[PDB]
Amino acid sequence: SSSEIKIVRDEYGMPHIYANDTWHLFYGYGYVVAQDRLFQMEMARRSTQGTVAEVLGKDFVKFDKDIRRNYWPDAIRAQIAALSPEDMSILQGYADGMNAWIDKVNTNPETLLPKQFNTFGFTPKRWEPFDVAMIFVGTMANRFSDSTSEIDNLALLTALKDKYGVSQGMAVFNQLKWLVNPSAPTTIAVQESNYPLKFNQQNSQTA
Amino acid sequence: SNMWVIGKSKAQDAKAIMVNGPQFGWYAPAYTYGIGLHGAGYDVTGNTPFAYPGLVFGHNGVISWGSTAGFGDDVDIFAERLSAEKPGYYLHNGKWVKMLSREETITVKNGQAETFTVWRTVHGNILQTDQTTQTAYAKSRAWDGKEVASLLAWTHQMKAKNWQEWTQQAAKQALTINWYYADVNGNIGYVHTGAYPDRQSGHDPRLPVPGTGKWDWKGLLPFEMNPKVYNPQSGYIANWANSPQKDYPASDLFAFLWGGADRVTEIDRLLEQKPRLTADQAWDVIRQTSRQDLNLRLFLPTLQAATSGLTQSDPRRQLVETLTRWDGINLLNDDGKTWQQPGSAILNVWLTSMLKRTVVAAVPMPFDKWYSASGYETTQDGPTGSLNISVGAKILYEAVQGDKSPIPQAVDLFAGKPQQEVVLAALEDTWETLSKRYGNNVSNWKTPAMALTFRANNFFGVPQAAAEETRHQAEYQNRGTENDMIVFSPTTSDRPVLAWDVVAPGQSGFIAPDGTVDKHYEDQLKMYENFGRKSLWLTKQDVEAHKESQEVLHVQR
Ligand SMILES: [Ca+2]
Repeated sequence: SSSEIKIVRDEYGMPHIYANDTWHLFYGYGYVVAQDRLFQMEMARRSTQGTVAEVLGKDFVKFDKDIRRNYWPDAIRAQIAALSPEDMSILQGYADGMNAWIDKVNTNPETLLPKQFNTFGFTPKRWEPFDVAMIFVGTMANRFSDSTSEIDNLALLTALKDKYGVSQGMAVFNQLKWLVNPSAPTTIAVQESNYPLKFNQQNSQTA
Repeated sequence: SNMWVIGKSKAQDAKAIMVNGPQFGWYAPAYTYGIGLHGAGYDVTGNTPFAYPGLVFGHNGVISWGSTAGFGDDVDIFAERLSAEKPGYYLHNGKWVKMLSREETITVKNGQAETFTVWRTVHGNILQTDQTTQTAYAKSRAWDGKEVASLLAWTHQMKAKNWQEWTQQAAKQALTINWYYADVNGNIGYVHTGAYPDRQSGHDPRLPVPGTGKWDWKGLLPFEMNPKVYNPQSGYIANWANSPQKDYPASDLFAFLWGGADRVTEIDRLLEQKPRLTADQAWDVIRQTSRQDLNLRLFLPTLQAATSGLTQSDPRRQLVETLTRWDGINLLNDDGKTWQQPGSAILNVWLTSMLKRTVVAAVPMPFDKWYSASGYETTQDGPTGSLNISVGAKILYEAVQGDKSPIPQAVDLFAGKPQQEVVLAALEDTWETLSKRYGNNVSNWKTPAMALTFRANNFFGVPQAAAEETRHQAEYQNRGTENDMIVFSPTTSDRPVLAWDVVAPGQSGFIAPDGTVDKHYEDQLKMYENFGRKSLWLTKQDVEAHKESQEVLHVQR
């Protein structure tokens, strides 16, 4: 009963997991994911860790380098090691559930191996907590929450000061890339609140 | 990515309605994964990108949640001082400090492996180095060290039963993400979550800071500073990647701005049209915003003022009359290829001409190309994500607002000419361009419609399916990759919650070795195209009543 996991799929195939502790719940989630989306997940793993060229060849080398250059994997592993047992059970259970299905796939590939592994010429390997963490970390953090263009911005500012002079060039930068614009529509109305901080807008860090 | 949360004072026949349209592009198999979790303190249903442990889109029968990207400025670049005398060191707080480094080998199918080194300082990994000026740039993320905490905050928030419980987990989510709340009592809420740096005085966050120590961040701002609202007096919360709050600064990306021209206004117009919205009206905001030309509202007044004294036979006036008669909603002709009205093509040609004559001409090359796009750029497979108002168009909108704009026009983008002259010249270009292609009878112009593609390559450009699994839809729709709606305390049901979503092409990406696709490989594609939706089940009885199959596993850790 502590060992029991019930999986129910609805009429669109959506799975519902029933279990009695954290590890077992996330194990059922990992299991259904490996049934439904194993190739997609494997390629997301490779995308998030920069191991695509291993299977797809030379056209993905620069890609892989760029992914590895943008994170510090040992730091992610240190955050995992600091987790409480309860938190670790989410990641561990998920990995363990995917592996239960991957092991079934690799034992009877003639009927269970997604066709794309045969097309692309490789077979799936097991997962660990770090890999599950990196699906999130490599999508939501390292790509989606990682946006800056400050080096390009400085090159535009330098070009604007060369064209217009130091003062007008800074002011034209403030016209093209304003720090804040009070007419911007805001999700929170001004009657509710406003942000209390005011920022330097003339590159005073190098003044 | 968009979201509209309608609270008790704005909802019809319900206490709250949440409608989310996260925009990640379109892929085969689906970007998100449908999942319900029941036990160990959880009782949830919804869908989530890449099957993360935490559901980004879903509800637990008490509260519901969703997200849109935040685009706050949580990343700064530090310019590290190097020395040719001490390779691998940088100057920090008066001392030469050793960089951390690691070696990586890229193994290559049918090729030779390549080894390279990644370098890191107290401010983050090195992006690039200039040997000539002995400077290395390090990228500093306010969320560095909190990535795993952010994943777990997104999981534990699924158990919250009230605003205070849910904001306790929002305070632990460190990435720049807008989070949204609604509940059975009709409360609604919003938090622009994440870690943001407490910067030294004088630090302009759009440009790099020295890495020698005096410009280091003081620490992180407290959660009290994150923009947030609970039960706003407007009765709703709307977002389409627009600013959270007055005086809050955007991402430092040059192509990203929060200004007077913002596509979220299209959602506000629909939410304010009628006093209250039913769930069906709230869902129909997806279809209308999906088809809405975003530039017509911005520029039609400028085009009408410029052409007001022209004769009836002037083609520059006739192009504007054609736009004035239009509401900017695009619809396909029966051919499934062309749009019923030619207004988006007229706007694209005119705006492209206007930007070339104004913002592009004021900016030095090669930076001028950052400001030339009209926003109607795409491909035969159609847009790779949402459509927006371009950065050049947002800067042109401030120029054409004259003294209504709060932005000093340090350079006159019209170069001393009357704005009407330049507007009319771009209209003459537009008539020449379009009449040579389509002829002089505007009423028969059948301009190309944009289409939509579920790509077999993921957003990284990496195959996640074979090329023949790419799926096509005739109508491009500027909407969520998935859409989900949660309705609390409906008066038309006794259930405390009702919820729906759409996960296209389908739940399953499985194809057996012999080529046989799974029964759920493509069963949500037509529902996506037609603005349909399926029910999200939560209770044991509703799940059982709609069961197709079940498995029982017996496992020991
Ligand atoms: Ca910045």
